[PDB]
Amino acid sequence: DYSNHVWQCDHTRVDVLLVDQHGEILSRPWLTTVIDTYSRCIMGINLGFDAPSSGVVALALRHAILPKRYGSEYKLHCEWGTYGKPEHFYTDGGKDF
DNA sequence: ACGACAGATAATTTGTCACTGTACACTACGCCTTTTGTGGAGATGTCTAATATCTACGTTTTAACAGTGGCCTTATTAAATGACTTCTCAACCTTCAC
Ligand SMILES: [Mg+2]
Repeated sequence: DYSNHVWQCDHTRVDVLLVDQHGEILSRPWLTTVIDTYSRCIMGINLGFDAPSSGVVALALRHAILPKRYGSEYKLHCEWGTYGKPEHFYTDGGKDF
C-alpha cells in the first residue's frame, strides 16, 4: 500500500569478469539488490565475490536501511535520498533467505 | 425460377528431388550455502555404606575395714613391791645411892 511496505531481495551473478588490481582474472561477482515494491526505487545493493549468504543478505540490508553518503569520487549529480526499514521482506527460498 | 441430372474443373493432398541451413567443433549436474539429527569426549555434579574414632554406657572386681558375735571363772590367804591413811614426837620432881 505504500513505500517500504514490502521490500524485495535477490542475488545474481554479474556478467562481467573482474580482475585483481594486478590485472589477473577474477571470476564474476554476485550482485544483491534490495528494492521498494511501491516506488520501485532500488533501495540498496551489495556487490562482491561472496556467494549468496546470510552475511551478504545482511550486508545489502545494512546499505538499504541506512542513509546513503558518497564522496566526490562518486561524481553524482543526484542523491540517493532513500532509507528506513521495510515493514515486510519478500524473497525466494534460498538457504540464505 | 431455381436447382437438379451426369460430368468438368479448380482445388486438395501424395509424392519427387534439388537445395540449404545447421551442428559437429565438448563443455552442467556442479559450486556454494544452510540446517540438523547423531555422535565423542570431558568437566562437573551426585551421594552413599563402612570401617573406623572415641567417648560413654556404666558394669565387675578389690580391698579395706566396720560392724556383729563368741569367748574369757571366781574366792581366800601369804609374800614382794609401790602407795595412801592414822597416831606419836613430856618435864618436873622424888629417892637412893658416895
Ligand atoms: Mg534468487
